[PDB]
Amino acid sequence: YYKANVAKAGLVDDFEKKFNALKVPVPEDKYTAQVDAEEKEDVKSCAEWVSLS
Amino acid sequence: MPQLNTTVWPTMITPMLLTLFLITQLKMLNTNYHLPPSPKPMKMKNYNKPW
Repeated sequence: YYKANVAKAGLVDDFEKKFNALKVPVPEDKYTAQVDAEEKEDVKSCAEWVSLS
Repeated sequence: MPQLNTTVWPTMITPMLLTLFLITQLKMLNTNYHLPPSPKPMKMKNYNKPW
């Protein structure tokens, strides 16, 4: 619908080329590792208290 | 009155002092009333979980 219905000089074609090879930024976690560390610390404290109990 | 014959007065005084000040008191000391067996079902020095 944009090859056979756009009578302009390659603008659709260069748009499709620029889009086929776009690197859209995938966001990184940067927050799950520290809550995993916090879960480890909390499990440590809880097991200590449970041995006391 | 035989109560006025002061010759037998020690015989009546010496055992009394043993009976009133030693023997009856040693038998009252062995008469003890322990405090009631009141059992507190509310005694728990607890604390919130580790958080």
